[PDB]
Amino acid sequence: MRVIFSEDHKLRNAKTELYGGELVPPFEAPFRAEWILAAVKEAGFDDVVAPARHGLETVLKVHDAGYLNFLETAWDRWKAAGYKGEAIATSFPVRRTSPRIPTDIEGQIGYYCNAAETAISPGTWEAALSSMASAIDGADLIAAGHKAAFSLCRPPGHHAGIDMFGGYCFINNAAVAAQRLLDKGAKKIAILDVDFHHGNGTQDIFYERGDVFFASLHGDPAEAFPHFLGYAEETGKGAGAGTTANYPMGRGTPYSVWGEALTDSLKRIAAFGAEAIVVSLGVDTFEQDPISFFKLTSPDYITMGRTIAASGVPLLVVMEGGYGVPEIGLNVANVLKGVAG
Amino acid sequence: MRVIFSEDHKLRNAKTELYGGELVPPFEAPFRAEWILAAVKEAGFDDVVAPARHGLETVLKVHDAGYLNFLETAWDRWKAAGYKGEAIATSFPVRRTSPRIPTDIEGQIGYYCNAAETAISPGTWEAALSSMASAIDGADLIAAGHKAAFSLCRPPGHHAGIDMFGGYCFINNAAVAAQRLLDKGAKKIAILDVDFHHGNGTQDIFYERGDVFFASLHGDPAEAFPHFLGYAEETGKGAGAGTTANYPMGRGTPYSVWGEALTDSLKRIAAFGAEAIVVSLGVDTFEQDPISFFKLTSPDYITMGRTIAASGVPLLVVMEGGYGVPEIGLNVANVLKGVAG
Ligand SMILES: NCCCCC(=O)NO
Ligand SMILES: NCCCCC(=O)NO
Ligand SMILES: [K+]
Ligand SMILES: [K+]
Ligand SMILES: [K+]
Ligand SMILES: [K+]
Ligand SMILES: [Zn+2]
Ligand SMILES: [Zn+2]
Ligand SMILES: [Zn+2]
Ligand SMILES: [Zn+2]
Repeated sequence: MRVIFSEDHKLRNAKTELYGGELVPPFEAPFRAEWILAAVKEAGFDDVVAPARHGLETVLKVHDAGYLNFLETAWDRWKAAGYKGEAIATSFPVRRTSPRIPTDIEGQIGYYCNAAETAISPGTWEAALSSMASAIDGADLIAAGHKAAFSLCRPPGHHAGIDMFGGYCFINNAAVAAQRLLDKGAKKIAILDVDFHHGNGTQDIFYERGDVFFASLHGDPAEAFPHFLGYAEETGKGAGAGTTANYPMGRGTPYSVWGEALTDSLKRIAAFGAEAIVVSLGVDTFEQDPISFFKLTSPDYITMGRTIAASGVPLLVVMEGGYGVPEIGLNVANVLKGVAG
Repeated sequence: MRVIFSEDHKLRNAKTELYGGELVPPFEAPFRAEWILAAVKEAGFDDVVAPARHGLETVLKVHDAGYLNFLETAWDRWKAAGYKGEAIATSFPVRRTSPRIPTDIEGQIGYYCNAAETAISPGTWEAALSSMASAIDGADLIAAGHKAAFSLCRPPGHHAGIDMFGGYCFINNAAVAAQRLLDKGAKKIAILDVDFHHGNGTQDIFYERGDVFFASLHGDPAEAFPHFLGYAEETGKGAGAGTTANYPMGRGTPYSVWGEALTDSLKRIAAFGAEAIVVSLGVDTFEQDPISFFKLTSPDYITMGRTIAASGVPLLVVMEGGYGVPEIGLNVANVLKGVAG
């Protein structure tokens, strides 16, 4: 299977992340992509290509235009306003607020943000566009008839909602890939989000849509980021009724339990009739992940990839989270071994 | 007039504030109260007394109980979770989120916060209770027949909403004072918020209530914190119809313009029939205020106090913001000179 990867991910190299009341170097840092790329190559997936560049046609169908316009100029405006740090929102449109959009950079960064633990830095927009391009080229391979491809996206995407960035994400790469598949002629697509965290951004984008089924397995939002979406009761609204499926799980969840949710999610996706599945793959479900509470082992990733591919429909694997340890690469490569085996 | 002031304000002495993407020493620091107290005494207001302690009976009528319970243990839980910095929210319940309340400290601090530029630190709850006590004792003096009193509140209150902290505020002291006056027998009370920033917390508390008229003069939310409330169109809802009056004003506003909004606000309060006015006094309207964009001069504060007191109804002056320079004291003292003259 082809691996689509842009060196322009490195343009996202933020200095700071607000974590535990301190500004620390980000968990979502360039070395992640280096370690994942090296491991997938070591496992024999060495057909690595850069994405073609893409404009905004596809992404404008999943993200709000004002939001994208905001991301394009956010850094420039923040710097011009005289602030000394990276661009980090402080004020947020929470309960019982006005729906109006502010005009200044301070107000707009809050309006367009769901989490203050993500700073906008120079190069962030350009990196996010490169990561989107990797997802689009992957989707194009699936549309062209390939049964598997891997888009090594960085920055990740699944916390970016219709008009909000956060959770280290700016453009929802998996949403863009699903949209691309629809634009290329699919009528029904699924996104299966196996990252430890709920894909709240992805859920938001498709919550009222019946063309994309969204399934997520994740740490219970009562106890895990993103905190404010991902409950089992959220099954969709309007045209989206019945096509969101959340599987929240608790501390210490091992594969024997997690895999039962996987089985169920795949049953739901099959009943929906997905023509392809975009897999939002984070390996932060690993027992050693520094910010997560699941207990998957490295061999479980092979089982996971095999089970998802046994759906018998084409897969685009899109990189999301997974932090800290060298095994992030092994774990991603193991998913691909399960898909390809 | 009596000045009510607790030395327990100094229990709030946070080390950090998120400002311009950096963690900096807070603007809302203990030395503010020292500057203000010294200046009011110098101006002849030396009848300074500590508040009696108070329990939660009054405050439970304006703040949510879960919110108060959260503030009571937030620091302890944050520290127990192993975080190294002060307690700062990152994730927020923004557009299209679940209304559910998380269980862990990370989720709950976001649930109960409207702004990440306010850290919870050891002593914050205790300090907030002392500040509320100063407001309650001030209200009791007005209820007993005094025509003026000054509650030297710190921390300030007006950004604390029904169930949210932020903007350096935790308990809405002015709201508690207005509630106290109703509990002591008033039927109609007004809160007049002359701090540079919109009193979004106060507005939230009384937005659907018709017993308290809320008027605020402030920097336009399109361009000023708190950004997401304070537009002129917000006039109240349900029982609160017609009893919120916002006067947003732009960059550089001087007293010649600001005073016209003051006149109009007092006409509205008089037509409502307030039996007393709780003045949320911030002197961050000053031309040298480091975080604000109005251009009031020190003599303007005398005019302001005299104009508000010409309503002919009793005033409780409750301290809010005003930063950076020792002249915050002169400016507060000048409002009191205008009231007492
Ligand atoms: N601050 C929490 C960010 C979580 C990032 C992540 O891995 N999302 O999948
Ligand atoms: N981060 C802006 C906080 C300003 C708070 C304030 O002074 N309110 O009156
Ligand atoms: K997930
Ligand atoms: K859907
Ligand atoms: K105000
Ligand atoms: K009201
Ligand atoms: Zn092929
Ligand atoms: Zn994750
Ligand atoms: Zn008296
Ligand atoms: Zn203020």
